[PDB]
Amino acid sequence: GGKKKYRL
Amino acid sequence: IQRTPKIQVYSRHPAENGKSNFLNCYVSGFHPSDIEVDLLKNGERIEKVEHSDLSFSKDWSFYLLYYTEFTPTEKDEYACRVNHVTLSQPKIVKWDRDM
Amino acid sequence: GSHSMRYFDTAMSRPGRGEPRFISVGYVDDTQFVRFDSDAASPREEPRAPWIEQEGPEYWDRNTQIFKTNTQTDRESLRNLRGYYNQSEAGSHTLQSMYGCDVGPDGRLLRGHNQYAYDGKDYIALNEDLRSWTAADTAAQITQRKWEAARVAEQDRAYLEGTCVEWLRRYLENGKDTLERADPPKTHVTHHPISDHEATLRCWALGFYPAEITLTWQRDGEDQTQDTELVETRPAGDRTFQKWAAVVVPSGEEQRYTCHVQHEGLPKPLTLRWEP
Repeated sequence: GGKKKYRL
Repeated sequence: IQRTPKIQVYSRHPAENGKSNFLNCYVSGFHPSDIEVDLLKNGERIEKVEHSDLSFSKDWSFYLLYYTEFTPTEKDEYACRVNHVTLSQPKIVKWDRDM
Repeated sequence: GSHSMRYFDTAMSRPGRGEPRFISVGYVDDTQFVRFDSDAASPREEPRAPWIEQEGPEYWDRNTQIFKTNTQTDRESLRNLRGYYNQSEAGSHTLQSMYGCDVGPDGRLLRGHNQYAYDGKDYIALNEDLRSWTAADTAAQITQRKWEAARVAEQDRAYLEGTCVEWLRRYLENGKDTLERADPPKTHVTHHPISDHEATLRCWALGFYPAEITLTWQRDGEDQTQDTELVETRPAGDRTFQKWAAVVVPSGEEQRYTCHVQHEGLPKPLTLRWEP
């Protein structure tokens, strides 16, 4: 399952 | 940064004139991901050509595999033609059955 | 340890040719199982492995949303990255990421990963402690300050230690016939004369899985690292890989050379030589 990503 | 593609042309299974096989062109070690690859049969590009989904290695350079079914013969010459921003002119690597 | 799950994301801007393209490919070891591409006519998370197909409708929708939202997040990141580098809005750029976990034979977390590269250079990475960061330059330090403040590492950590490990454990059980099967390489040595003085001995490894392998040549029991031409392991297209190591030898001395093959699908390592 994918991961929630955060804005750089 | 810019890294130029390493190019390998080969068959899925050992080459046997008259038997259906798969012609592969594996391009790797390149960056950025923009690349155009053609599989050639006696100079003309082959239309039914597919490829893997873009991915990359641990050092961040990309890799893609282009393939097509083909039945090798003694006369027919095969090759892969690659263009990338790091290349002045398209590079052509000929399929050698012992590589 | 024996297995890993990893997602490889590439986001690339293309000024004047639409929004940045985002593609995310998922893998269990050397087996791709999913793909998401913002350029697909109808972007959705789709199977690329038979064993992921049984997952219900809910699984596909939840992951399709994650990748749709990751597309916007990466697009916003690329915008920010241009500013951090005082870059023109005319150039094209690439944001890449790799995240996943490694589990041992008992399925216990060996280690987590969450790193990024901007235009091919390492940018920022979550350290092995799954608590702190390593920034490559002053631009990455801006990302670090924001992540430290939003407590992002805590979120990645819960994913790497919980969700990631659990899906890997589930995937491994569902695809046990292939994921847990190592296929040994079929090996042989060829010989191609170059001149009256030398010939090439090429040691072949074909049909093996996983990709990890070691092919070496020894002359008289001595490793020939400086003299061996080794090609990069390449996909055959049937899930297996191929590779060869070659050495130029003086004619008449072929029997002084031995090819050594190490692969996890082999009980004991192999030693081959040219058989005229």
